[PDB]
Amino acid sequence: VLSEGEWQLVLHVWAKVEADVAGHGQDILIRLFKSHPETLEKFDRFKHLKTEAEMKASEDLKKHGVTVLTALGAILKKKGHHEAELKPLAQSHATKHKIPIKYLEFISEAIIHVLHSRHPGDFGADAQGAMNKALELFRKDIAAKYKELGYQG
Ligand code: HEM
Repeated sequence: VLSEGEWQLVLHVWAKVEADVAGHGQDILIRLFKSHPETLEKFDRFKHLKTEAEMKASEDLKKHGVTVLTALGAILKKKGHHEAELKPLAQSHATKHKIPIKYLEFISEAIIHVLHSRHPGDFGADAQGAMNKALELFRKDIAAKYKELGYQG
């Protein structure tokens, strides 16, 4: 359970993201695919991209980054009261997209790195710890749905 002060730190940096959702979404997906190439393999849509320059040039990748970050932003702004938003995401990522919980840990690491790069003055250690807590809560709650459905592994 995050405290109110931890949520304020999370949402204060998140407000900075929403000024350039698409640029953040590109940096986060590119970092994810570079750091953990097994993740790229889950996207039939993107698995033709073989270089970072090709990734940065893909408008479809940029569109998907906005889809991802729009869904995460709506979850974060519920401050933990996010059951309605996670249900459908857990269900599609477990049963259709086949995304292991561990890859949600990987995209969480990429989100944190990109926020630190783009927003250092609003992403000191207190805010990094709070965002880590928020992303852990996201993963915890998605993992409980995966386990229900027979996908926690
Ligand atoms: C913060 C974490 C994430 C969020 C909020 C998120 C959100 C979404 C949303 C909103 C969609 C479209 C609606 C749906 O299918 O449910 C989607 C699609 C998808 N996601 Fe995620 N996602 C996340 C992490 C990941 C990760 C880590 C992977 C793979 C390693 C992944 C793989 C996919 C795939 C394969 C699709 C379908 C893309 C397509 O072919 O159109 N997602 N995601």
